Amino acid sequence: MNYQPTPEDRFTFGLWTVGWQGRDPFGDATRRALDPVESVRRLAELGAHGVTFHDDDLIPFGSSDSEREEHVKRFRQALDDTGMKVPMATTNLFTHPVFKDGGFTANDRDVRRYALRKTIRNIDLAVELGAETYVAWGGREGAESGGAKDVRDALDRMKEAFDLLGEYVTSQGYDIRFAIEPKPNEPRGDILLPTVGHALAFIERLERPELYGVNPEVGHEQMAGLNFPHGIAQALWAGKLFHIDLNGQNGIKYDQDLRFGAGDLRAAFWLVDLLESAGYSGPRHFDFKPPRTEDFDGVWASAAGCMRNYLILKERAAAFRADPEVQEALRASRLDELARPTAADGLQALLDDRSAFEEFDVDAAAARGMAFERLDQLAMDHLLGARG
Amino acid sequence: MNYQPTPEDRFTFGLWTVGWQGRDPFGDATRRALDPVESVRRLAELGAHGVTFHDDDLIPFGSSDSEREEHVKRFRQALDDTGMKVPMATTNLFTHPVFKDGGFTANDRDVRRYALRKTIRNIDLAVELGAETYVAWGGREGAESGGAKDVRDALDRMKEAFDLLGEYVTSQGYDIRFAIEPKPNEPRGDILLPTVGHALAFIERLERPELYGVNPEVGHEQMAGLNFPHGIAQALWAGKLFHIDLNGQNGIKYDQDLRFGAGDLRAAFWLVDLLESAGYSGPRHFDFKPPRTEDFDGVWASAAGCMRNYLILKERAAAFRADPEVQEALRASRLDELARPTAADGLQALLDDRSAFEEFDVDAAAARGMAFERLDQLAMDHLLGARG
Amino acid sequence: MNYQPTPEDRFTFGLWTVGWQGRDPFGDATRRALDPVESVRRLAELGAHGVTFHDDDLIPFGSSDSEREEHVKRFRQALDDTGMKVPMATTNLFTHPVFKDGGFTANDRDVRRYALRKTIRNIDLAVELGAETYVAWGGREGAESGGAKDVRDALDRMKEAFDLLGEYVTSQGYDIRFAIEPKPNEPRGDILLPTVGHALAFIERLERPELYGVNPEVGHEQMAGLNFPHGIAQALWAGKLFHIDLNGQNGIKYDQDLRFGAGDLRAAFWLVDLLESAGYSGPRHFDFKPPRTEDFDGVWASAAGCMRNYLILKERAAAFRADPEVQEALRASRLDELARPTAADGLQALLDDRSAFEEFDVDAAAARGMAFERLDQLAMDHLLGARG
Amino acid sequence: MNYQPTPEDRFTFGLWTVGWQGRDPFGDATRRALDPVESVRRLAELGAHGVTFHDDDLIPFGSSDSEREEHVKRFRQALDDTGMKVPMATTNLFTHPVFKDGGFTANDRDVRRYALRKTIRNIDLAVELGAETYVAWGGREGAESGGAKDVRDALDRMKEAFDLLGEYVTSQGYDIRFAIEPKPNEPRGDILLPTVGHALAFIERLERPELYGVNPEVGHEQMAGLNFPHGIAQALWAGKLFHIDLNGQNGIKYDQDLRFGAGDLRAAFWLVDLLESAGYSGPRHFDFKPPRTEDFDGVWASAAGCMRNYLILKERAAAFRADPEVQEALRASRLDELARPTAADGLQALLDDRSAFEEFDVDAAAARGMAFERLDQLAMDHLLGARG
Ligand SMILES: OC[C@@H](O)[C@H](O)[C@@H](O)CO
Ligand SMILES: OC[C@@H](O)[C@H](O)[C@@H](O)CO
Ligand SMILES: OC[C@@H](O)[C@H](O)[C@@H](O)CO
Ligand SMILES: OC[C@@H](O)[C@H](O)[C@@H](O)CO
Ligand SMILES: [Mg+2]
Ligand SMILES: [Mg+2]
Ligand SMILES: [Mg+2]
Ligand SMILES: [Mg+2]
Ligand SMILES: [Mg+2]
Ligand SMILES: [Mg+2]
Ligand SMILES: [Mg+2]
Ligand SMILES: [Mg+2]
Repeated sequence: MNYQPTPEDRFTFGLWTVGWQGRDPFGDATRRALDPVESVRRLAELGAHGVTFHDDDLIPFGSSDSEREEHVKRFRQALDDTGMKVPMATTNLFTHPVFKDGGFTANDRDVRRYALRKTIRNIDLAVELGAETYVAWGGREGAESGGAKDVRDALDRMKEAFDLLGEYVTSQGYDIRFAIEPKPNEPRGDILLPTVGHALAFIERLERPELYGVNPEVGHEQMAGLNFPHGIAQALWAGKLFHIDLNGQNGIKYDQDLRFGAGDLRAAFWLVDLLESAGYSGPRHFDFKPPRTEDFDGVWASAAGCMRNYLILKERAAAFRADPEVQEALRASRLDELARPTAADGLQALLDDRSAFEEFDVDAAAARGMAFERLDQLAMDHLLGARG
Repeated sequence: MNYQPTPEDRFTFGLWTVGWQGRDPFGDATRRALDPVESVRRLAELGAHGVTFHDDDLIPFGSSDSEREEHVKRFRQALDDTGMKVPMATTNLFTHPVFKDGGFTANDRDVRRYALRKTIRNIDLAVELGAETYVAWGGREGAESGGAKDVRDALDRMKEAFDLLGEYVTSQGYDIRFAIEPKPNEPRGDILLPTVGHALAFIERLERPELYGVNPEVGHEQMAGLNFPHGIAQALWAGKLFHIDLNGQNGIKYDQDLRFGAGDLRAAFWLVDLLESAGYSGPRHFDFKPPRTEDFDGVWASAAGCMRNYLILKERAAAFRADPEVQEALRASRLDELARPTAADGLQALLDDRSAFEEFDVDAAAARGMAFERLDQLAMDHLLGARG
Repeated sequence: MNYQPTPEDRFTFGLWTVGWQGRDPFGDATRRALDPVESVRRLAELGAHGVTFHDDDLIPFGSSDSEREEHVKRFRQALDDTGMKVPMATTNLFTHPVFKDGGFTANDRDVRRYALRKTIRNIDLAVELGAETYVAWGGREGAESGGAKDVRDALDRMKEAFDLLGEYVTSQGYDIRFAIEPKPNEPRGDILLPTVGHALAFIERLERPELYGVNPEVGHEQMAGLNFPHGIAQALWAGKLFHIDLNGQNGIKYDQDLRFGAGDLRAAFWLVDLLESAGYSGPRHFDFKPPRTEDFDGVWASAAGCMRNYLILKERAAAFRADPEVQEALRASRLDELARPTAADGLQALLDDRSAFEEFDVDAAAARGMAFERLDQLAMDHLLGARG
Repeated sequence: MNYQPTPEDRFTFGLWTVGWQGRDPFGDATRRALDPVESVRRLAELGAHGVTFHDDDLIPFGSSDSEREEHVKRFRQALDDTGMKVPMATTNLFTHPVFKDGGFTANDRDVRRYALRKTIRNIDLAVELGAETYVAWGGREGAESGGAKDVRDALDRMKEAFDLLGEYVTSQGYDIRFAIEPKPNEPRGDILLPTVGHALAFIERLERPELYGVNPEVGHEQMAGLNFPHGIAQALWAGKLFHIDLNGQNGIKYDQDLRFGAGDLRAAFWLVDLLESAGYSGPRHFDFKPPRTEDFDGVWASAAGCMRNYLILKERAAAFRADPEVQEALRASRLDELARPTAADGLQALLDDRSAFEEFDVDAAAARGMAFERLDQLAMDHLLGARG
């Protein structure tokens, strides 16, 4: 009937999301800045579980150690007052002009050293605040032109950076894991580690791969026209889905950061189905921007709608999977056979099995329908709640 | 002045490329079939090093063991007559209706067993013909709808298939490596292992990863709007570029398979620069389709142009890298600094280095220009041969 | 509760849709051909209003005048037996190799003359069968390369063709209008008149513009990443929406021709809302392809689902527009003000109105929220039937 | 050999291009603001013909009539000192928060009235400064969500606005024409009049269509994956190319505004070929952004490169068209036949011509090759200056 979030639903929001002032490449801010304390409060009242932050969202850049301390304690007090948690944190290595060519892979060596020190400083803070995941979105790592960046050297520098962060964390005894967030472009012409697959592959080259996973974002993979639930299944299959950023995107264009549920709705349905089915237990984090058309009432409406749409899709996906008619259609489409080993009998028995080749009736096989269209219309009926 | 290929340039072509009859989703064949023997001949005269094949290009489907033998010997004779080599081969697991839901990840278990046997049969043949690389393009592995395919189960099946192929090859003592060819879509709505990064990550989960690399294709990565030279640098960095398919593509749309050099020309320039710089020593294979507007004279013209454009770009990229003014611009943009370790002095010295944070002049750093636009115009002048 | 189509709903299907055999650029047919008579029958039983055809779907190419006549009479008999209508027809100017460079804008003048005669022949037939709309999809009008086609000369040839067709129709006294179907690419690299807007503009240059409108297709505009309901509003605004092709498409890639409702579901919702609101009274034609994974049972399931999804969306859009809370949100977002003239008082009164500039409070204006996010979540709740 | 621009080449630049400070959606300004007077100067020294402006680039928003006057006279003095012209001007209706939902089609009626008054004020100024073209880019006219904007009502409002501007200009006796600049998205989710074709069609509905043309932009049409030279040929064919914005774009993604020549290089070649061939005589205006990686030396380098690349492409396109071998290839591909009327003999003679149908040899026609691949490689050789 209705769909109210509880903190048990693990919904979390970045300070920068509801706090986005509405500045875009062609326009000035349309909303005033939000005090972090005020956001914690408002989010708590909406049913959220926690918030996340960039170092610079919380502690304004160039802050004295003194001012730093005051900012953290007011924040901490808001968290104690509301019961809100801080499950993830990250570093802003993209806004300040010093990062115009990147942080960890900037051509200037002194900038790469500064980016590491800025990062290390905020990992200590995140650990204090209790975060369990440290996200890294290398927004400025990339190029607008081919000669500007040797990508093998840049990958060496990127691995060097993450390996040093891993050494730091292990030597401190910290219980925190890293999650690399890929994005194919924007604000660089091309960004390094453009998709979930590139980040997964990169991780396997690190000195301690087990400390690193991915933080995929709905809109990022869709900016490359990729199927996000598929990319998430691959990350789940690799054991690397450490966090996830949820939002909406209408296709291949600039990253819109629409509220979750907006953009590609069927994709959202299949994503919720997979997360709930796979038992994903991390935060459901919304990395989104209330449109600049909105005032603050529209900001909290947008934030509420993220949660609402997740909870509606979860109910429709559970209804779909629990429907006996759907379970029969799944067997009719042979999903059960997909889950069985192709050749548990082993290579030699396969080579020896004439039914697998010499005597296989390929024409009868080809004639069998997969029945996928009836299955997909049942999924559609369930999503629309039209199961007459 | 001019640009004639020699077999030393390692240019190779699939039988299916120049042999494409011009059938597309809206139209009938516009050219008659080509005899493989005739293609070997014509390609040899154009300066090509070798050819490649799908099992079904060479031996028509459903061929008796008898007919099989005759097809192979005529082919072999053409190769002896011309000096042409066969460096790579692959399996057609996409054309026959039995593969409509996939080969290795078809939901029907008996189809997956047949796909493995069909593959194993052609690996023996490729080894006989001397191929060093066996390519696998899983064109039908994927879905048009979310419920049709559990992607974790499909990845299990895909790993199972490649692991069995690796066991086969090792138990036979064969000297051949596999190269997985990613593609994001077409002819399935979404294909599994959609990009070079997804294939790289997948490989690391196989039982013997060292037997497997990638075969990226220019147009495939551009169908996801990705930067192909970047994806190739990542594959080179991982030690996994085992083969490469060259062609041209105009952006995000159906896969056009234009001749190499057509489509995104600057991308082609940066790709040739990287392959020649990195010392890539594999075949330069053209996987392309002469447009259906063409007769056979236009087919060989198209094939010649692939080679011609590679050789022109190689000369311009070598001229660019050898130009002292470009080498100065590279230092001005700090490419040399990119190649130096960020922190060879180690974590503790970095943490102890006040010049990396406490005393770093971020405002002076931010003010330094990267000089990338002057570097890129030198690259452009060289490509256009306008170095006045 | 449930959603059965009646012939009053004006649902129509091309013979080529349910009759698609499953041939794609990488694969053989997976279904046997369908007899047109059988399709008419099956569609009638599903609740369809009528069917459409290319000349070549009905009368196989190169048919004697004799065979032609027999094909038409069996068809006609099926229509009499079922009550099915034929509201639209079109010409196949894309499949035969003679059309490889186009029909009306082929470089060869004799091919352009043949394309006109082939077209004229089928207009007489369509008129006999009672069609009210003749569609023209110039699938082969275009180029893969810049020098192959002078586009100003091609536009001259295209206008020449349509002007001659208009002269023909007027001199025969026929009551039929033409509808130009744009598509941005596929099967040519770029097709002429790539979007609804280009076709609208072209029409205004014809000798009798009033005889011509557009036949936009859902998937075609989405292949250019465009908003289809917006393009349809522009066509409605121009008085030119003469027919519409419905299907589903997942973003910018090859044209998938998914059943209607699949692909971008929210877009489908906003399209149905606009058609029903604007009083569009033409056929709701499905130009789609049952996936090649399917057997014939899946074909009719796919066809039924097209109708079902339209009828479900129509109910949700009517519920949305009839909801008093939505009507209040529309006024809160000032949709009512959008419909009022900006300056009914005229230019001089506007120039004289100090409240429009000298004394306009721009800061108070900027501060007003548009309230669009709350409106969009009401639309979402209605679509999902979650109006608790 | 080398390629120096002269003011006779009609190269022009917006104040906002070289003056872009480097603010993007994720980052702060990296360059200090430029004084307009300084830009005029620097551009003059580079060989530019003139500059253009938004009202707000020249006169800071909220300026007293007094300050206004001083800004204009310093500007005017710079123009007198350098000989620079001001051929085009436009209005900023996108930056100030008051325009967050649009200018001419904002839902708030008072905002639409203010947008017209702001525009009228700057047309008087542009006319004083001698501009011949007034550009209108409706950057904020559009929506992020379907219910936010009734597009038929918005088109009514947009027509109302342009009709009032036309009445104003005619009643003042001003010699100035308007040029509508389409863009498919960014910064709105979808923008109204998304492509050259939609703007062309819209214009035909205005009260005095002859006062309005288009200002297409390279990167804008490529953001929809469209062929820009094709769109320009259609605009030329309609007599509506009144101005053009040149830059570079790498495919379908955020609008990059790269210098001209960057992005799709072959497209740039075919565009220059068409403009020079068609005798386009308007300004060659660069609407581009020097990358934020650059300091001011890189800004002027980027600006110089725009001009340089145009002049190099113009030389290669003229060489291509003047090459007797290319003129023979054009006849071999039947470009000459494309330019001949299909049926100058008229409808009745066509219907009576048995050679056009009854006796047309379709099989011999189909067999003729179009020879486009050889033609395209000649175009490629010329572009690369490899005409051995
Ligand atoms: O595209 C922007 C990215 O989504 C960031 O918001 C990261 O999630 C956090 O730095
Ligand atoms: O898109 C098609 C693929 O490129 C294939 O040609 C593989 O390279 C070989 O099966
Ligand atoms: O993309 C193919 C087109 O949609 C055609 O089906 C036309 O509608 C009819 O020729
Ligand atoms: O995408 C931004 C547009 O190109 C503008 O620069 C217009 O040309 C001028 O307002
Ligand atoms: Mg984002
Ligand atoms: Mg994110
Ligand atoms: Mg391909
Ligand atoms: Mg290939
Ligand atoms: Mg289609
Ligand atoms: Mg259609
Ligand atoms: Mg732009
Ligand atoms: Mg512009």
